[PDB]
Amino acid sequence: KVFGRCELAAAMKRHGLDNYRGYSLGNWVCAAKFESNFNTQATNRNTDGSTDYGILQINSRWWCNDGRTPGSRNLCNIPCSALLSSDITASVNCAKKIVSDGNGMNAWVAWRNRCKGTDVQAWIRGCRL
Ligand SMILES: CC(=O)N[C@@H]1[C@@H](O)[C@H](O)[C@@H](CO)O[C@@H]1O
Ligand SMILES: [Cl-]
Ligand SMILES: [Cl-]
Ligand SMILES: [Cl-]
Ligand SMILES: [Cl-]
Ligand SMILES: [Cl-]
Ligand code: NA
Repeated sequence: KVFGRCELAAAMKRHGLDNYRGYSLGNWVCAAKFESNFNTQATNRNTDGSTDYGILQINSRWWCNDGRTPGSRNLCNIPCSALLSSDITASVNCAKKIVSDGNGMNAWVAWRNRCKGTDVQAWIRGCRL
């Protein structure tokens, strides 16, 4: 499923991401846009042989099981396929664990490079939240 911007801001808000660990909603929407283009079906293979899955490109090295990343962890206790669902619950719950893990939203390369220190409120401007 490819979300509209405001559609994803609202879903993310429903699911408890707004100001989660002090990260305003625009931070999450911005990170989704540059990680996945708001496409829940996005998959990308990494040089280390891990894969990034879903709307927030969560990595099979640490966070989910895809049965093809030797010596990896599954710290969100889910099949990586769970993160490709049109329902973002699984992605959001895993994201909450990731942003709680010490480094905050810097775990998302696209967030660090494209959203951090920007006017991220512009990503929720004019949305019914
Ligand atoms: C939270 C999370 O798993 N982030 C991943 C990161 O590990 C990976 O290096 C990057 C590749 O572009 O995609 C995502 O940002
Ligand atoms: Cl957009
Ligand atoms: Cl594996
Ligand atoms: Cl949803
Ligand atoms: Cl933080
Ligand atoms: Cl915001
Ligand atoms: Na894994």
